[PDB]
Amino acid sequence: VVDPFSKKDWYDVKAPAMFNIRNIGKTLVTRTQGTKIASDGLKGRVFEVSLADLQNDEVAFRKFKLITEDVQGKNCLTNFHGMDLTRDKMCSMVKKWQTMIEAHVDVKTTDGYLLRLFCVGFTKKRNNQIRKTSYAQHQQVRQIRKKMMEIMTREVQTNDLKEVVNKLIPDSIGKDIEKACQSIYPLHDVFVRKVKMLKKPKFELGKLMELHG
Amino acid sequence: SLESINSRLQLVMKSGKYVLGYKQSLKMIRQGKAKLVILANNCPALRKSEIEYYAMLAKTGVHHYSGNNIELGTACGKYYRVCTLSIIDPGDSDIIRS
Amino acid sequence: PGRGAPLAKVVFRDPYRFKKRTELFIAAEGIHTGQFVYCGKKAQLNIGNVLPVGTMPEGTIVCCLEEKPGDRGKLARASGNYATVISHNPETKKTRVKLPSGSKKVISSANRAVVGVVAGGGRIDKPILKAGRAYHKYKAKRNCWPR
Amino acid sequence: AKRTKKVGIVGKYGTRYGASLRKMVKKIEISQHAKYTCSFCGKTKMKRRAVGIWHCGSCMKTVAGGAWTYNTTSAVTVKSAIRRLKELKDQ
Amino acid sequence: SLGPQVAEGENVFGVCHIFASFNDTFVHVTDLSGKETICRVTGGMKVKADRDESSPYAAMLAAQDVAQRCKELGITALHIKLRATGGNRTKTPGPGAQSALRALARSGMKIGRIEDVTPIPSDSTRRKGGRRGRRL
Amino acid sequence: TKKRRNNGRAKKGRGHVQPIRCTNCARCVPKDKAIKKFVIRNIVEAAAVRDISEASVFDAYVLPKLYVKLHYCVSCAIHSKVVRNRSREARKDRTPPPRFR
RNA sequence: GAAAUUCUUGGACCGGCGCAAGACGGACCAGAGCGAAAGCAUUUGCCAAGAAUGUUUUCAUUAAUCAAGAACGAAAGUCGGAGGUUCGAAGACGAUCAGAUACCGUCGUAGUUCCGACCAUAAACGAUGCCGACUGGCGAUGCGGCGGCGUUAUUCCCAUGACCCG
Ligand SMILES: [Mg+2]
Ligand SMILES: [Mg+2]
Ligand SMILES: [Mg+2]
Ligand SMILES: [Mg+2]
Ligand SMILES: [Mg+2]
Ligand SMILES: [Mg+2]
Ligand SMILES: [Mg+2]
Ligand SMILES: [Mg+2]
Ligand SMILES: [Mg+2]
Ligand SMILES: [Mg+2]
Ligand SMILES: [Zn+2]
Ligand SMILES: [Zn+2]
Repeated sequence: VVDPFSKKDWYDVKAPAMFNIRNIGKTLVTRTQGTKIASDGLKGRVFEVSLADLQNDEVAFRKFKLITEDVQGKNCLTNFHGMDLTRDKMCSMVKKWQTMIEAHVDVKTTDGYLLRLFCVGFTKKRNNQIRKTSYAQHQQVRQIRKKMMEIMTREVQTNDLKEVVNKLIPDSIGKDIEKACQSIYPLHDVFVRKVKMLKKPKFELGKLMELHG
Repeated sequence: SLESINSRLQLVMKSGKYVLGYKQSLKMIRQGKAKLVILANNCPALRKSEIEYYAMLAKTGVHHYSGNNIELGTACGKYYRVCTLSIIDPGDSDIIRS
Repeated sequence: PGRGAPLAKVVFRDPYRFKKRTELFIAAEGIHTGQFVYCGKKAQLNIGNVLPVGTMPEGTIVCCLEEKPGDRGKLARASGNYATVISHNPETKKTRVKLPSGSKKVISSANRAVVGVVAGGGRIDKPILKAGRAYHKYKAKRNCWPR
Repeated sequence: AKRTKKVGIVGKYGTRYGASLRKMVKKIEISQHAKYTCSFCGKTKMKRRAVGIWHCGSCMKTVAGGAWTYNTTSAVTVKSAIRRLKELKDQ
Repeated sequence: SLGPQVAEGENVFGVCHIFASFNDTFVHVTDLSGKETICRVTGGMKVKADRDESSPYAAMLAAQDVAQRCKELGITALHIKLRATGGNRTKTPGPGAQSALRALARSGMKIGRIEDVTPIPSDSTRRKGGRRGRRL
Repeated sequence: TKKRRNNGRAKKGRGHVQPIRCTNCARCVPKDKAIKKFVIRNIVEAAAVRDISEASVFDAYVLPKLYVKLHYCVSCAIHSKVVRNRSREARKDRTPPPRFR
């Protein structure tokens, strides 16, 4: 017989400080009424935020995910949790009469998160090509996923979590594999399709705050 | 890279000098002749940590094979079992470099 | 084989007096003779070790659980059975587990359990086609066989 | 010079005990008296002194194993799932 | 029912979930987490005939009520997650979609981003029905 | 008598393929026997994109699409009137049907 | 088609976070490849085998087809062991029908999966035995090989990759 929506407070959620826009939106929590804590039932919340509403002029077919970790009061602070690829894009990129290449590898950064990274690469039809197939071999595939496993670890073993984001806001890896695999067989549609965090470290409090200035 | 272990020991049994056993290769470590010592993964725990002290005193590499000493018997071609292989003279093999 | 499950002699270094306490256990599957069995709460996780219920992860096959945080072993200790740890709960300090009957039960996450199934499995086969070979079975423990 | 043509070991019973009770048992009569290879030495293992209590005789090293074999069916997929949870916390 | 914001400065976002079967149609408006909900109404609550549980007019009679229950609480913009039945079963969103999206966009909201969240399996199990299949 | 040269399918040099279920029915058809349509489709047809593009926030937000790969059996593929039987002399023309309407 | 048996204020259905378990590997996948036939699609590794082409190497008819006698042989089915998600013969039930012990709908054992012993049957179909040549063309597609204008990257270019014409 009572409306329970006046028993709530709206909070805000922020981003780390290598992006542009800080605000994401508002998320209501119950008051701390007796035992249950409004910081507690809000802290474990995940925000699916597309990158073109986090930047000014970048692509829109990439998404990030941001959990919450700490309560400041009308302020949640967020950390990187993973990256997704839109079903618009991936299904608008897989088409017949071309060859699909996938890969996946695990890596631990210098402070430790156990990132799992996936990838994909499609072969490109040439300019004057009249042969319809444009298939690859199998030894040229295995000599391609050897390079993608060499590169994701090589770009990741020697830095922290703050700088691989700056190596994922552009397409700097897909550019690199496209130009270090153009020698064997010319591929055009290269992405890292999912980055997943496995095992987060100890909750040190102000490495985040360093990520908020 | 098991093929770079088994195919070399194929050549060593024809080419150069080998000594198999324990009492015979502790005489042959003590007398300053051995150059490479192989152990299988069921030499119990101890003589594993004793051969690594004679070879501590002679500066000789000790390699650990993957399987047991039945596989190591077959890999040496013979029909019995063997725990401790010691290679003195390779001859025409390149086992010492890997 | 008074009853049909194998035991184990485990000898501990007792840190109070100068003496060696002996014990007994129920042998899990694949125990050597000469095998350093550790025992405690900071104990690493392999077979023979015995460590509390609250720390092991989910879906781990255990045996000889204590229904109460200490009573020196009362569950799932027969020839070839195993309980499974289902979940946890950080507040109220409890932990669910499924028994070999099929039922489920809530146990406080402070008791102890060895890791691994009970050695001696597959006993219910080999039908006793003889009669007095069940007779030498129940000449042991007790007297109720000729129903 | 074979002389039994199917009954094998269980030919010691005879006309007794039925038929598929002398066929369900041939395997679980053969596979307890056999001499396995050890894990530390060679080929002297048939002395199951009792149920679940397999025993050597050159290495002199008793193993508390299965009740009719050396290994069971379940406890090998168990030892693999225990080594999996053991390296799944550390990596 | 409270609001801390200013109108034209920003747009307060929520998010909906447009479930669209061949016989029933959900609309479930939640928040950015999805964990916290706002309102939920089905097609089946409004029409007393189970053969048109999912008529297109039966989504309009509930979508107008959702945007009517939400304007009292202060939401201007929405994200959209569209969702079929999914799985090994069919994957075509039914007819209760393209007249319920227009039905609330016409009813005065600020439509944001549009995507698909249909649960496509990598490798299906076996669909219910025989090798000769449901014949009739 | 024998009516088609290949027996309605593409099994020329294998001896065996794997089965694939339909969508409307569940009839099991091997893959190279099936009739595979490929349906791309917008989420609005013609007249609601005017009323999306007006009530949107962004500047001419491009709408997405809905990429679905279908299958059909025979008697669904004919009872739903995708294919029609043809005369014997106009069976052989295997060019796809035209793309005007 | 239209409904009901069925679940549900001890909170079902939907939304989010997690977690177990056992199967199946789409979209990429084509009148393409391999294998004696049945048959074979997640990554990575090890063990040996085999076609075609290249060959101014080798031995010098050692070959062809095959009564008796042998190896393999999808599914289903049987006796054992583990493992039991989903489907699901038999079965019960709700409608439909003059009647349905049937198609339709909810639940569901035996089975479907794994290792070990068996059974040897299919529209096992290209409904066309195996070796041998011989007698018209026209475009294609796939491995190995032989040349060639030219673009493309490596840049520092013979040579290796990608197209193109034989
Ligand atoms: Mg006829
Ligand atoms: Mg066939
Ligand atoms: Mg796949
Ligand atoms: Mg014959
Ligand atoms: Mg069976
Ligand atoms: Mg069933
Ligand atoms: Mg009937
Ligand atoms: Mg079967
Ligand atoms: Mg069989
Ligand atoms: Mg023949
Ligand atoms: Zn033995
Ligand atoms: Zn059909």
